[PDB]
Order: sequence, then C-alpha cells, then structure tokens
Amino acid sequence: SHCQKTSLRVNFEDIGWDSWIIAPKEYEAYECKGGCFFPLADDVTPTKHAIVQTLVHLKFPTKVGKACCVPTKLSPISVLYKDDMGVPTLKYHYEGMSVAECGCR
Amino acid sequence: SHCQKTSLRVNFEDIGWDSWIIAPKEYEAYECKGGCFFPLADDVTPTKHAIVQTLVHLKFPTKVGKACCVPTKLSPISVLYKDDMGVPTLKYHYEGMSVAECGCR
Ligand SMILES: [Cl-]
Ligand SMILES: [Cl-]
Ligand SMILES: [Cl-]
Ligand SMILES: [Cl-]
Ligand SMILES: [Cl-]
Ligand SMILES: [Cl-]
Ligand SMILES: [Cl-]
Ligand SMILES: [Cl-]
Ligand SMILES: [Cl-]
Ligand SMILES: [Cl-]
Ligand code: NA
Ligand code: NA
Ligand code: NA
Ligand code: NA
Ligand code: NA
Ligand code: NA
Ligand code: NA
Ligand code: NA
Repeated sequence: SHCQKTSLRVNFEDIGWDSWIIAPKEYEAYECKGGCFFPLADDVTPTKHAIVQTLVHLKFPTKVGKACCVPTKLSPISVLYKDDMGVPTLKYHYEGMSVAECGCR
Repeated sequence: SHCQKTSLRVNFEDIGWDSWIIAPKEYEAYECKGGCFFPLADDVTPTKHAIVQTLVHLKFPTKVGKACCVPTKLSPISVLYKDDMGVPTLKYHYEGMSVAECGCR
C-alpha cells in the first residue's frame, strides 16, 4: 500500500474550465496515492531528503511532517480550446496534465 | 501561509546514521511546508496537474486529496563517512540532502 499511480477521471466542467475547453469533456489525469513510510518498495525511487524526513518524522511525529506521494513525471494531453478570438483551436501537447510516475518527495 | 522552505535541523544520530557518518553531527536539511490552496502565490510554480487536483479536491474533498508542498529541487552536502574498510572518507557532493526550492505538486 505504498506510493503509486491510481486512477483519477477529471471532468472539465466540474473544475470550471468548460469556458475555455470545448473538448474532451473528461480526461484521465491519474493521481499519486499511498504512504512513504519504511520499509519502501523497490520502485518508489525516493530522494535522500524524503528518506531523511521520513526518519525525522518517525522520531518526532508532532514537529515534522511526513514525506509525500506526489507525481514525479507528467505527460501532456490534447485539448480543443476556443482562443481569445473564439475559434476552436487544437493544443496538441498541453503539458503537465497526466501523471506518468509517482514518487515520495 | 502558502508552500515555502522552512528550517529543519537534522541530527544524524537521531535518525540512526551515526554508524556510517562521522561528521557533521547535524546539518540543515530544510523542509517544504504550507498549503497548495487557491489563490496561489506568484512563486509557487505549480504544475498543471497540481492545479487540476486542487480544483477536484475542492469540489470532492472526500474522494480526492490535495496537492502537496514538497521539495522541487535539492542541493548536496559534504559528509565524512567511514567506508567499508573503516577509514574516514570525504564525500564532497552527497546529493539530494537539502531543499533548494519548494513547490506544489
Ligand atoms: Cl527501506
Ligand atoms: Cl536524491
Ligand atoms: Cl502543442
Ligand atoms: Cl509530436
Ligand atoms: Cl502546454
Ligand atoms: Cl491563483
Ligand atoms: Cl506543468
Ligand atoms: Cl562528491
Ligand atoms: Cl565542485
Ligand atoms: Cl550522492
Ligand atoms: Na471532476
Ligand atoms: Na468525474
Ligand atoms: Na514529537
Ligand atoms: Na505525436
Ligand atoms: Na534530528
Ligand atoms: Na535537532
Ligand atoms: Na466529496
Ligand atoms: Na566546489
């Protein structure tokens, strides 16, 4: 039950972006969920600082928070958007929209 | 009160690393602390996914967790360590030990 990519389907109208995004209506953003506690998995790929903070958090749980399961690499998607003039326009690689990799940081 | 680098002084014996680290006894690791909620600061430098997840978390706080204030760039330190033979040896750039930048991810 450690840090990993799980599914997260995002509807653009729900987050108030339908005003400038015609299509798609929903996309697969994924999310990173899970713990960063010891012992770790063989593919968490954690930084030295995340390891140190996890140890410090264990010894002082009230003073220092835990490390975090976050996206460590993102992928683009394509969106059809009405530009400032108002015409549908394709953005082929809308960067940073979907999780490619998760990790403890 | 948004995501920012705050101080975190780490003692190597407290985290059980004194067995292979002779010096220094403590170092300044810093940590990233604060919220990732709207409105954001001019220097959070958040990814598109962190922005999307924050919106989804606002609309569905029980199903989707918040974005995270984590280190986005790390700096090295120097440590004196007894090697596998047992002699003090300098590691000049022990990478990923201290926070250089924080951000919402
Ligand atoms: Cl481990
Ligand atoms: Cl590292
Ligand atoms: Cl593009
Ligand atoms: Cl291409
Ligand atoms: Cl982009
Ligand atoms: Cl904002
Ligand atoms: Cl991005
Ligand atoms: Cl080095
Ligand atoms: Cl150098
Ligand atoms: Cl290193
Ligand atoms: Na949604
Ligand atoms: Na949905
Ligand atoms: Na404590
Ligand atoms: Na292509
Ligand atoms: Na400590
Ligand atoms: Na200390
Ligand atoms: Na909810
Ligand atoms: Na140098």
